[PDB]
Amino acid sequence: ATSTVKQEITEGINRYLYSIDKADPTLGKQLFYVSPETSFIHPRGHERGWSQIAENFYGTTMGKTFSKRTLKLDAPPAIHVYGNAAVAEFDWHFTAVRRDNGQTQHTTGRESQVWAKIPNTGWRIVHVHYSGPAKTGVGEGY
Amino acid sequence: ATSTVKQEITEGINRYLYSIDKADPTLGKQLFYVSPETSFIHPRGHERGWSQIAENFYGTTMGKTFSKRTLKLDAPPAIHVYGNAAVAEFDWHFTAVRRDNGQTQHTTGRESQVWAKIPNTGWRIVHVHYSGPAKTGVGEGY
Repeated sequence: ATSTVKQEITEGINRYLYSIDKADPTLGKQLFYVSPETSFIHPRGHERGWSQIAENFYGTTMGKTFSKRTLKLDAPPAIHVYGNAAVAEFDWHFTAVRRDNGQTQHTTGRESQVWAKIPNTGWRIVHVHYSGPAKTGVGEGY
Repeated sequence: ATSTVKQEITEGINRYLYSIDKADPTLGKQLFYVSPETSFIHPRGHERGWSQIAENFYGTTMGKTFSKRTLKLDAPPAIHVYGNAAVAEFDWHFTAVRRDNGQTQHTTGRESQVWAKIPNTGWRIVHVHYSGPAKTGVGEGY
């Protein structure tokens, strides 16, 4: 059932994307594990627990900062299943219109998500870490 | 046994640190899962499989680039156990002397590691993602 797990996480990631585009935590709630242990590391900080993710990531970082958002994957995700946990990794790109100045901002990067099979709920995101694209200049990225 | 798992991962992370200081993949091999699925996302690229981690991360990024390295944690790690997988997150700092110009370079950032209990081997690292410190300026870190 590793392929059913993967089919599930793949399509779950597509739903995660829609949750971002809509900056909708009530939709993100259906994908993340609703708990204080669920965490989200990102370039602007570190969300500790679902509440922080809902409030400061979906609400502030995505929803107050931008009026339109489109988050897409560059290729389908790599998903490595280890029993009742799985690691998903992908490359993404992001186009958003800012509320502050109306300008379209475009970013890219890498993301990892840890999914765990939460009993009688199903597979949910227990952790995300996202960062920008690789930088290979002399002295950078250490 | 969640606390024994945590005691094990905590001390395993201390060993990971020593492996970095020594840029020693034969030591990192005892901590990472020796497989093509094991992956390492970092600011300079993406290692896919233990071989890439051994060669390009331990060998090149750590061992050819620097002549001395000290990687330390800012606080003990947060470890969230989900059955036979666990997510560890920590803040770190890094002091290295470069081979190219002899100068001491100092960096910091956040790291997440996914540990999985690998049958008859024990707990090993199945994935790492590390990034730099949070940036909260206007327009940055998206």
